[PDB]
Amino acid sequence: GTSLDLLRSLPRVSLANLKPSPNSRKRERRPRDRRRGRKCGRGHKGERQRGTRPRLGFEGGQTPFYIRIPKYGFNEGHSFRHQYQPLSLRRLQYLIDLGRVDPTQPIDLTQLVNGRGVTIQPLKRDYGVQLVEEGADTFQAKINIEVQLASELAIAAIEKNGGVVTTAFYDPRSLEILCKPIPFFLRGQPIPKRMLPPESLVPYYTDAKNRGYLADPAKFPEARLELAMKFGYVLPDITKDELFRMLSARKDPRQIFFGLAPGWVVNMADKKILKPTDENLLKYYSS
Amino acid sequence: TFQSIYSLDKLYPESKGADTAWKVPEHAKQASSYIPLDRLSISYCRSVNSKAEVRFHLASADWIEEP
Amino acid sequence: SVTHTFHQLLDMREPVFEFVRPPPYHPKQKRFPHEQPLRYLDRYRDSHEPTYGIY
Amino acid sequence: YRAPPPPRRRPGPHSPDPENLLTPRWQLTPRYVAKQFGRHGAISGVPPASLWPTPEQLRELEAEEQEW
Amino acid sequence: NPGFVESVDEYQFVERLLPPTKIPEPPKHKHYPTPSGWQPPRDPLPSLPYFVRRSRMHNIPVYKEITHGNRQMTLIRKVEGDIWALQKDVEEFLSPLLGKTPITQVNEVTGTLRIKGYFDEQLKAWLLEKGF
Amino acid sequence: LTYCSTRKGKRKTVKSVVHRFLRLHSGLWLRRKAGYKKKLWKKSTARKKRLREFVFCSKTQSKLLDKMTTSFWKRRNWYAGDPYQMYHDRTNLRV
Ligand SMILES: [Mg+2]
Ligand SMILES: [Mg+2]
Ligand SMILES: [Mg+2]
Repeated sequence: GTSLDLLRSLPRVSLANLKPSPNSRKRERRPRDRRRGRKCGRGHKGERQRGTRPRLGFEGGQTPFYIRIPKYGFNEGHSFRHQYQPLSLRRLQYLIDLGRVDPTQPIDLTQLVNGRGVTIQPLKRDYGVQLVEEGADTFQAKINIEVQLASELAIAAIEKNGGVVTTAFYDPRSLEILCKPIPFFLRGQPIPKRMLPPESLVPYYTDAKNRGYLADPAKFPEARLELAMKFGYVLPDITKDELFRMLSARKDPRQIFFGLAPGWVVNMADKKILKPTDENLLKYYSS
Repeated sequence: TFQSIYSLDKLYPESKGADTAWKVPEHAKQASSYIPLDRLSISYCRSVNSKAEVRFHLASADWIEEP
Repeated sequence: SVTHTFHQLLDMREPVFEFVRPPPYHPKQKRFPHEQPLRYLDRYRDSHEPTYGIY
Repeated sequence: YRAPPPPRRRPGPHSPDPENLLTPRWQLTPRYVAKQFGRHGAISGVPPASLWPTPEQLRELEAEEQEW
Repeated sequence: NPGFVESVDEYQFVERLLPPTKIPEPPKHKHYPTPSGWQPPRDPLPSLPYFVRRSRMHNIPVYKEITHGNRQMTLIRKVEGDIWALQKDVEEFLSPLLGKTPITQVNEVTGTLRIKGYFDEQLKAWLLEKGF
Repeated sequence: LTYCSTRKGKRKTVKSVVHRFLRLHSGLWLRRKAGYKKKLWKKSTARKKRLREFVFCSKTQSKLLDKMTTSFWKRRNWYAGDPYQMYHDRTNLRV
């Protein structure tokens, strides 16, 4: 624009002409002068001028406020409670529209992470993502998605458009590998197995109404229909759909990645995969 | 495809069919007083709460028994 | 019979009225409600269902 | 003048000297040997069979799994 | 005999896992606006003196901001050309709503415009009409 | 408190605060009432009801409690089934 024309007229830019942005630096004040010297802002002789006032929270000898209030367990066990990041249907629809997630293929945590759709902190006790009903009315996509937790209304929205949603469990060690797979391959170790849910979480993941990954497949057809009746839509049949194979794809309950089995080694340097030939090893991984 | 002792086939042997879960349940048109959607007319008004209205002609409607 | 009068001969849809009381009075909201119970936050909310913002 | 060559990271697998007293200990573990294969594939020279657990290690892994 | 067998066929799944470094360009849609609400810039470009560019995420750069805990503002950021012309248009567009001329700041060095009060939704719709 | 620790050079949390108060992400703090388990036989029915409640803290108390805890206790927590999910935010507040 016109600004660059000004440069042509003005003298050369050099190390003798530099200037900071105005107001970017304040002035630091030393106690030399009369305004800021003498008593130097500390007051008259006492404990505070000399520099030895009591600590924060001390009230002069009466029992302090933060210790006269009774103890109660608001934060008991906080470091052991499980955490799930929320993913709303507004956010999911937004991501598909801009092309940062590919709806043709199945969607799992790895694909969500790779598109910056979600940020996962395993060291802060994140165990995965839960689908949230907000934005359900305007969801107009057909997809295959796997999440750790789901809500009643969120499941309805996905399926009404002819899609599949399922709930799956990952352990702390597996979750770290899932989010950042490439650094694991650089280590040179075999892929580990996936542990089953703790005892308390077994009822949730073996229940059809939750779309669990360990529930009886025979009972799914009944559950899907009842949602259609309750929320007033017609249950579509996906077997007719051309993409039935994609929508039906599901991984083994002891598998982390779709096309890879426990016990394999990924040699990324020369694009090869190594498999063990020992019966004891094969039996261990397959169990 | 990899399979393990905990694969759904082994855990639930009877329902080994590939499409057992995605089949539309047969019948049930008489289940829980199935309300035919086509008969009803549904309109959404943005009245905050987004109101919904359902209207149908009582006498003409035949799914409900006359008495 | 009033429904019939509005329909048959007046030939218009009948209106329905309801008795509405004025909204309850609450003092102005404070950033720090000292020595007030947890319920204080409920008095000033409009919707009862959770929201998730950018997430 | 002419500037000197740009600094470059040394390429290729790294095998520290075991006898030297001042070599850091962490570089002498089996984990470090495994990393070399992961970064550099076959050029490392690490016997691929070593990556998997040995039979004595396998028994310990299985024993712990049953316990917990 | 070695204990490992090497296969090259299954590496395709590994290739899927690789993450990208560049933001993908949005995909073409038959019907706009897109279900979420996104709408691409119109073609041909507007002929106004000032041009407003989009962010790396392909959104209109209008932001809500606050300071001191009680001062509410809105910001239009990536302006090229004559920033002063844009100020005149914004004052005319917003003046009837407020009942007074809005208070604004113009930063020529950073090419941004700052307005007192929250007017992000109206400005976003206003800019789309002009087709930036 | 410890402004600069020997081993890490960081501030330290006062753990007697963490055992007595709850912090909502907006900046409010919750507590109980002193004496809510003591000599209940000599307290009236209205007095006992007041004691059972959860109560908020003043501005000066909130300021002091913030200095005595580190940032980790001030983050966003996404607990499934949280019973305080609806109290972490403010609505219709002009201030
Ligand atoms: Mg100084
Ligand atoms: Mg986080
Ligand atoms: Mg008091």
